[PDB]
This record gives sequence, C-alpha cells and structure tokens, in this order.
Amino acid sequence: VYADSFVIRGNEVSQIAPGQTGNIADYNYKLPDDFTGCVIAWNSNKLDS
Amino acid sequence: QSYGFRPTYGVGHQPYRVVVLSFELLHAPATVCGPKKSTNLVKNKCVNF
Amino acid sequence: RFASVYAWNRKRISNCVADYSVLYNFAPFFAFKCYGVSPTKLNDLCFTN
Repeated sequence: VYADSFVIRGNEVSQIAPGQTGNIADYNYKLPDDFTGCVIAWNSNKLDS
Repeated sequence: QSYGFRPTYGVGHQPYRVVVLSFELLHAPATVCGPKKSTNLVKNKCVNF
Repeated sequence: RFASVYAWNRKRISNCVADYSVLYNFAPFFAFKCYGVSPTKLNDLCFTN
C-alpha cells in the first residue's frame, strides 16, 4: 500500500482522477488510467491560511 | 509559482488537504491484510475456502 | 447586477480565441458540470457560436 500526501486548491480537487488534464495533472501529479485505489480530500482552511 | 492563501477567499479558493491510497491487487505473497481470524485446514472433504 | 431568473440575461460570443481555463479564477466555484462535452476537452474544439 502506498500513501501519497499533498495540498492543493479546492477547484483543482477534481483533477486527481484517472484521465484528467490541467495544471496539476500535467506538470505536478498524474494518475494512471488503470488506477486501483482511493482518494481522500478534506478542507483545511483553519490551519493552512 | 507561489500559492498564497487567505481566510477571506470563497470556497474553491481555500486549501484542501489530499491523501491518495494505492493498492496492488495482483497475484503475489500478501503482506497487508484485514483483521479476520484463521481457522483450521481440512482436506479430502467438500468445503468453502 | 445579475439579472432576475424570470428575465435572464443572454450574451452572444463571436470571433475570438476562447480559453476555458482562465475562468477558474473569475468565480469561486468548485466544478463545471457539463452534458454534451467533457470539460477537460474544451480547448481543442471549434464552435460556431
């Protein structure tokens, strides 16, 4: 099992999925088209601001 | 590019913390397993395994 | 001065080079729901109007 952690903007959360395109799925973090796993995103405005 | 954040920004411009879990559902010796107990082994008898 | 629903405002777009990625910072939305076309594949198409 591999756990990968980072922080992004809200409207970019939809880019963490197979077969996506953007400024995050192109130059920052890319997922294979045959991904098998899970993602977990949650708001952190209290801490990271 | 810097990625500055403020509490005044509306939803979709606020930080989101992301963690992704990737598994390997293939045929190899297993290492990470769920918490289920192991019973005994019976042979030469029709069973469910 | 966004208009009322019963008298909604319509604007027509004409000869131009549209870029459907600079509008993610003009509005604090989360994602663009669509129906005919995937939002990712919008920078590679030509529309009449």
